[PDB]
Amino acid sequence: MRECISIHVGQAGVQIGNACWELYCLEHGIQPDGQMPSDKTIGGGDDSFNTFFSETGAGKHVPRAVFVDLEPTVIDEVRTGTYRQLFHPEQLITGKEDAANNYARGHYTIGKEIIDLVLDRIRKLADQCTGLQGFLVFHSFGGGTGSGFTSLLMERLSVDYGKKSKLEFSIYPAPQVSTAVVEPYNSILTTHTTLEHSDCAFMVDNEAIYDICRRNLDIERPTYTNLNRLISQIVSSITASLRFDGALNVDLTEFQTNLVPYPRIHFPLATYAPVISAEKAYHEQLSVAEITNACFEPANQMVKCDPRHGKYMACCLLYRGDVVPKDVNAAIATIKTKRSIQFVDWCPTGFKVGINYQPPTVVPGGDLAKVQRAVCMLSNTTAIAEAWARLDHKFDLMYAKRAFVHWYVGEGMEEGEFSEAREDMAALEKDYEEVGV
Amino acid sequence: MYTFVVRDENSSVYAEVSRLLLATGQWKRLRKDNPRFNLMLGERNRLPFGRLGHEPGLVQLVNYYRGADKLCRKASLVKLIKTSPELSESCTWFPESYVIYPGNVWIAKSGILISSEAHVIQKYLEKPLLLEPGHRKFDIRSWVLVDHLYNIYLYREGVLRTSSEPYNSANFQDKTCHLTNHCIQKNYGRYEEGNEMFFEEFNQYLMDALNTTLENSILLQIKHIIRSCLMCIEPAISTKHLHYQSFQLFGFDFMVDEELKVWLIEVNGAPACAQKLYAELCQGIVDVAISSVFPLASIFIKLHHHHHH
Amino acid sequence: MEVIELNKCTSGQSFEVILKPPDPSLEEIQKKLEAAEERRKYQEAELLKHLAEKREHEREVIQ
Amino acid sequence: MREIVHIQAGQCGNQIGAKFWEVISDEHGIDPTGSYHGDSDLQLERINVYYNEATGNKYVPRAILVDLEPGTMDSVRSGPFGQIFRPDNFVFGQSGAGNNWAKGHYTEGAELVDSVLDVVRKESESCDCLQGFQLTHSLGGGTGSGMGTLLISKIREEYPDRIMNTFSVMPSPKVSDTVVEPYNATLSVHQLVENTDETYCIDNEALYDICFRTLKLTTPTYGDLNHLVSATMSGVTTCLRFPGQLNADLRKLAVNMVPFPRLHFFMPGFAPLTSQYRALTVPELTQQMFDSKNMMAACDPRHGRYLTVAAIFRGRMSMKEVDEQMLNVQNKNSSYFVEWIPNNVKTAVCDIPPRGLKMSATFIGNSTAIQELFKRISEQFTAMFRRKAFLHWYTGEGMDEMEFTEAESNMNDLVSEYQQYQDA
Ligand SMILES: CC(C)(C)c1nc[nH]c1/C=c1\[nH]c(=O)/c(=C/c2cccc(C(=O)c3ccc(F)cc3)c2)[nH]c1=O
Ligand SMILES: Nc1nc2c(ncn2[C@@H]2O[C@H](COP(=O)(O)OP(=O)(O)OP(=O)(O)O)[C@@H](O)[C@H]2O)c(=O)[nH]1
Ligand SMILES: Nc1ncnc2c1ncn2[C@@H]1O[C@H](COP(=O)(O)OP(=O)(O)CP(=O)(O)O)[C@@H](O)[C@H]1O
Ligand SMILES: Nc1nc2c(ncn2[C@@H]2O[C@H](COP(=O)(O)OP(=O)(O)O)[C@@H](O)[C@H]2O)c(=O)[nH]1
Ligand SMILES: [Ca+2]
Ligand SMILES: [Ca+2]
Ligand SMILES: [Mg+2]
Ligand SMILES: [Mg+2]
Repeated sequence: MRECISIHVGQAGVQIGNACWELYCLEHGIQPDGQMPSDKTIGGGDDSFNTFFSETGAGKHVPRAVFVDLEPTVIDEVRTGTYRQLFHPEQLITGKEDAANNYARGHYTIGKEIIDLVLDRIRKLADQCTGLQGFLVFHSFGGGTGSGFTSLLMERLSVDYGKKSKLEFSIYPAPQVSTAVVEPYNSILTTHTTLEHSDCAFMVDNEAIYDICRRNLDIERPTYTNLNRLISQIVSSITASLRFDGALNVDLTEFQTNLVPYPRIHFPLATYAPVISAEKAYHEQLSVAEITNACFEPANQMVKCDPRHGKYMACCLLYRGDVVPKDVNAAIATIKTKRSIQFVDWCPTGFKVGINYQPPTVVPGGDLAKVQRAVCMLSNTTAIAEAWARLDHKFDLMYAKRAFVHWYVGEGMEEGEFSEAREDMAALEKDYEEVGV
Repeated sequence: MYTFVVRDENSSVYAEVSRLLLATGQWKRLRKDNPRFNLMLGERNRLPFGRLGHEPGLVQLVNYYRGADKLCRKASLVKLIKTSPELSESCTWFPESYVIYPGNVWIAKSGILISSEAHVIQKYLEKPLLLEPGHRKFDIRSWVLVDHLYNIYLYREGVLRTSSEPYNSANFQDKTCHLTNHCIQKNYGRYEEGNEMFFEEFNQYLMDALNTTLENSILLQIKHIIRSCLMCIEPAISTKHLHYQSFQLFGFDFMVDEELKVWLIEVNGAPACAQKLYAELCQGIVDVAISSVFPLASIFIKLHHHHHH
Repeated sequence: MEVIELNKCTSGQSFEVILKPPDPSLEEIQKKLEAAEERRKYQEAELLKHLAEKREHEREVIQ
Repeated sequence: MREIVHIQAGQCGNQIGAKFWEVISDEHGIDPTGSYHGDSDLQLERINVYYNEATGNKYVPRAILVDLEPGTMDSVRSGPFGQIFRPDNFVFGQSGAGNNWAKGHYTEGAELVDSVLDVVRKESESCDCLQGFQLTHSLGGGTGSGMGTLLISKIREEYPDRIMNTFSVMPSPKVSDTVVEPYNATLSVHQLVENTDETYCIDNEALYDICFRTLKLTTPTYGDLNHLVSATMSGVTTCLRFPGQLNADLRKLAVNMVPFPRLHFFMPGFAPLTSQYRALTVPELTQQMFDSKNMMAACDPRHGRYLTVAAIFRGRMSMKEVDEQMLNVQNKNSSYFVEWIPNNVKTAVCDIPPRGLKMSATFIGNSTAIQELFKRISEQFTAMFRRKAFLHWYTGEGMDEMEFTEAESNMNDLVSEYQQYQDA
């Protein structure tokens, strides 16, 4: 096997880390203290789960995780929480003063005085690896630490670890759960500087997760805890092939090969069905056909957009539960003739299916019901550029007036970096249109 | 108090819809680039469909169906009909057309060329139905409203855009007898006002001259073509379950031949109404398309047919 | 519709179904991190230069 | 970033500043002698923001009390919560400042300023992470106006990276001690444009009208004006003094409220206005806090446009209903919110209500209509200044007519700058 280091930057990154590592623990049967009874090789191993967990002599299973935040209060809840014994204190790095929703403060000002420490703590985990694959980076587009410090990390990770792959789990800003007004700036700035350093990135629009939590879980006003537990299900689905026995998406390089032919266009859409409420008394369990068919409904996507007005370069159906190949092929046969699934000319019109017989694990006292079978479709569709267009339009309105810009410039950043970053995004929108129209 | 924005100043149809909405006291117009609207009366080219349905606490509606251009451009319409199973190459109501990039009479179009020597190249209807007295060609325009639910509403009033010149088989270069467009004519208004024969008169002519009705001889075929065309594209363009909603007014252009067979010529995405009918159609657009989605404090005929087989 | 490269195991299986065929250096980063710190320190200097002039005007009024 | 250092300067500054520590000490369960007698752990969870911990588990406000005469500071110490303040932080001169900016800024206050900064340094030293400073003062008198702005300029020199926020009471002929207030206010406004990150424009005109028209008090005292002020001071400090999953400090809030550095003068507001039995519904709070009648700065928000708005709702209510109502006023009055700052109205809810009210709402508006306030003081200034009237009081303390001409021009520039974004 080959090891994977997960990095959680900023509030959003950290709290999404918590949810994932909680879920990974329940999936592999690892307990809060870190013992795993079903693991028989005590002290080490090269099993599939060892890609994400290291081992000690006492029998503890320790996440290959680094938590980074420019203020302590969120990572303090990890130090005092249910999974406090799980982590070594050196993995949990905190500063004193945050980035105040300012890219420039996170990247340049406060970024500089902590970047060398963080890479050192990352190097302490890489040296425990017999053969490092690379990194899973969790952060928000909207925050100053999430946007700013993440892009500085990704720049350095390319220098220190040039042979390794880097995957992103990005939270794209939604006004309905954000109190920051300057997120459009932060999101474009970090997307510009992270683009050449990120091999494959999974965007999650907080708008889509929020409305899924309203519509499908019957939750009136979804909290971050409601959103994060749902996100971490999608994340787990995506990373299950790295952690379990299988032949699809077995390493980080294969995510790029299967999903990303055109390197700049490395933003695959995630769709996920079924999301069903635990409070629901009567639920008729959904079939392979029904949940595969749900992967092409916009209301289940991680980013709201219309795949019909766009083209695919790659599709991947990752199933969890009672599913067999012929049910999947029969579902795909039905769906091809009903729905509008147009591929690009140079790509084969096809699906890479991955099935794991273990059904999705649900967090005790959570919002999600137990299900017989579920699926996460990962499709590289040009329709996701809809999200860039929205972000770029918001950017253009504010930036035309130079609104808020002085805060960025006052932290050492040059005004030219704004229009420089917007021009990359202007090209990115153009790249998507060439491919998809 | 709902809100709308107007992003098409040329649109003679939605100027009247804008006026009718304002003259109620329950619809305020906003600026062209304000995001906080309920209704977008949008531009023809490059309408930003990606920015719709992302403003929290606002149900958003637009007056264009995205992807409906695949019915309305001539090149795409020909490619749609040949490739879709439910229309097919052997389509009885569409003239034989071919695509080449920039009785054996054809017509070229996208500067219109009608010859045998020589965009799309379409089979020209050599023996059309000719009105009398006049011995002259026409085309029929039918207005079609598809709402947010995909109810296909045909407007009861259509119009025959007539040629005023006698039709000539030998003389092709003379455009005024072959091409029946309103701009190309303006004998402009010899037989009827502005070369526009409405449905009441055209029914009566068919009764007197042919012993049949508009409803039977022609309109049954029009309803079948409209319904077949839109239900074909329903999976591609429908806004059911979608985060924003769409309607659209289409204009269907038809040709009736000597043996009373109806042929589809063109579908139009941004059609204009005839001068008399604006007031009724635009009130119909408000009642059915807008007021169904946004309720305040029948002129159409619904096209539905579920034959079991 | 062809079902290729079917691989099975005890915890799952995978396959493919085809419907139809067809970086700056460590020098430059640490350089431009510091270039922003020069603009940060020049801007704070311009402020303490401006505030120093206020201090001498304060002395001039009382004198 | 947790600790805030509070400074109150002058008669007005010390009066409203005393009321602030009265209101929040009640909210945090701290008695007149400094001991805790609450019930919720939420009352002590972020008590370090405004209080230092002392021996015997006593809580002492991180508060410095400044004045150029003893009078008002003797009244603070005698008053209900006066015993809680650290005696070393009472810093005072003897001769007063006779409602004279020059005395405050250049002569009398210059003699006292350095000993105030020694107490600031003493408080700032034993602060784990100082987030910034907050100041209470009037701009109409001498001490709070002249010395308060002098302190603000000195604090910025020694702490250039910390946030400086002020509650600045604006003078009005309706509540007027002296004819020279416009002079003192104009000189002070130029200081705040340069040296503060946020300034809450409490207009005594507005507080009077709210007491007269919308509360039916015929003869309103300063206590009736200060009652309205303290309700707002509590409201704007709620999200720092409690949780509730809000991860924001003074800088983070400043970054989201101030799109242009000079335009940081806010229009405060409160619902319901008091001097009750029936608790307000969420729709009423929303309509009242956006209503011109409830504005603490006498401007008509319809005469400008909102750059940003912040609203913090207190009490046990539906967050769904808050979202709905806040979205209702924006989408039904979208002309008055600038289209070129998307999603510029942000909201928070706190479960703990203030004393007396079952649910309230505090309004923080950065509107371009605040130019009306600065135009009004500019008109009063020029009425006197064109005849150099009452200038001898200022030239006697060393000032030149040039400094007035500069300050006149600096505030008229601010007005022009607000007009630029109102038409854009
Ligand atoms: C998401 C949400 C709604 C929370 C939000 N999103 C953007 N903003 C907000 C809200 C606030 N934003 C602020 O900038 C703010 C400023 C603040 C804080 C503390 C003190 C003082 C202050 O000047 C003071 C008070 C008493 C005193 F004696 C002297 C001075 C100002 N308070 C807020 O509640
Ligand atoms: N889904 C999700 N989104 C979050 C969470 N926490 C914050 N966000 C979103 O992230 C954006 C704000 O960024 P944060 O991650 O809070 O900021 P940060 O990275 O801590 O950076 P600074 O606050 O600038 O130090 C907003 O869009 C929030 O809605 C979370 O736990 N889950
Ligand atoms: N195959 C055919 N046989 C006979 N007449 C035809 C024809 N194709 C086109 N025409 C005639 O040419 C005229 C105009 O051509 P067409 O309808 O293709 O484009 P157009 O753009 O002018 C219609 P509109 O402007 O209303 O959308 C029609 O009114 C019709 O009478
Ligand atoms: N709202 C309010 N305004 C006050 C109070 N005391 C004084 N003022 C106003 O402040 C100005 C006078 O300044 P003052 O603070 O008395 O002078 P200082 O002691 O020299 O700073 C006038 O405009 C008064 O209207 C008060 O307690 N409340
Ligand atoms: Ca092992
Ligand atoms: Ca003296
Ligand atoms: Mg943060
Ligand atoms: Mg006084």
